Amino acid sequence: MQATVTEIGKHAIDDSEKMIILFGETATDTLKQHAVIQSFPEKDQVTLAEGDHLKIGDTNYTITKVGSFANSNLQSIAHSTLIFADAPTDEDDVIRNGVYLTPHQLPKITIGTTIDYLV
Amino acid sequence: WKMQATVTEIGKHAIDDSEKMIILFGETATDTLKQHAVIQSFPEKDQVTLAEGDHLKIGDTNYTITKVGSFANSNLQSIAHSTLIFADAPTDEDDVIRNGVYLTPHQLPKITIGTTIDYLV
Repeated sequence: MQATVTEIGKHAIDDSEKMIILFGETATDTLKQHAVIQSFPEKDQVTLAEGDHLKIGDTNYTITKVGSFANSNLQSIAHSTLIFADAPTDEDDVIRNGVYLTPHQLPKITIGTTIDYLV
Repeated sequence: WKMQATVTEIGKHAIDDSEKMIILFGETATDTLKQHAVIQSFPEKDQVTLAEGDHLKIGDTNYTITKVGSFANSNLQSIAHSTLIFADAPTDEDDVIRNGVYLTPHQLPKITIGTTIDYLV
């Protein structure tokens, strides 16, 4: 299933912050300034697991870890936290709806950018 | 039915009496989003369906719901996220906040760590 970026908050993408928050449109305005907004029609069909892949625009990433709330949050309301780094060694520090990716190069996103959830 | 939630955190930019509005969010929120919201542990969020006439008892203050955005219930059920709005709802529907829950009286509630939010449907 493929999702489409419709909005990008001014504080949503910063390379030094190897993290990008995804949200659906109905998320409060204040929050959307810190995230990339996606329209993900087939969202209820996705079940991410380590090994899967996310193609954001032109870069293909490999999911190395998934927080216990990543699948629930994404399937239900299209919300998630993309983390372009290695999962923490301490399980308690793992971001609940985190979807840890590799490579760590930050994606190139603009309005219209597509996110393919290749399970 | 009464479903109870409990406040576990309050972001430094979560409550401002000059903007009659309070963003609620569940436990899956990350730090960048926490600064803007009141974090709630809502064990039965999956069961919540609010409608006009229902109430929200926030701490020592009871509020009646005057309008619910078309996505408030799904945002609550999924991430316990919602925009509590202490002001009349706009007359123009296209202007209604999708995840908003409009409340009256328009006085902000007193919220601290431990405060409960009773959803009375």
